[PDB]
Amino acid sequence: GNGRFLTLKPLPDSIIQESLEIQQGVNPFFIGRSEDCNCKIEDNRLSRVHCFIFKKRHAVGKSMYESPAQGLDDIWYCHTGTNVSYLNNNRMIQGTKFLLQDGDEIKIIWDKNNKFVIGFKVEINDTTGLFNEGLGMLQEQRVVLKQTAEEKDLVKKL
Amino acid sequence: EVELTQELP
Repeated sequence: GNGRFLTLKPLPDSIIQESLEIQQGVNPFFIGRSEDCNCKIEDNRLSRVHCFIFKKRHAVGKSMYESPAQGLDDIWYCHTGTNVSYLNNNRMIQGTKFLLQDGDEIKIIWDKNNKFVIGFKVEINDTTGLFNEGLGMLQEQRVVLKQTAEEKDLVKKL
Repeated sequence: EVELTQELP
């Protein structure tokens, strides 16, 4: 790795026109209002640590015939905010996890009545020897998983 | 002290 792996850039579509870069060296990358979060985004609607991205080693079930993408790394997006975050088309409730693909647009906060719309664009610039970068490609087609004691533990020491 | 998440309706 050169230093940066994933790029979360609060796009103009969102009230925020900034760019965030998740250093492959930092796992997991926390985002939210509180500076404690690797990423700094303060939106009264979201919690201190609205959500955080975590990278994990991608491993298939079996490979005694077919040749998959080997056991590399996959970047996951973890959500801990109450307002809920939305990844493209998958819902992200407090304690959820979803795979992030190069060019993944995640919604941190959306309000129809308040017109409060936030969202960052995930762009993988560097691939630290990844199976691809983070496009999933497995049993379930782009599905939002739930967080476990492992993920919750990462934020516990935030 | 600003500990309050403006949860939307």
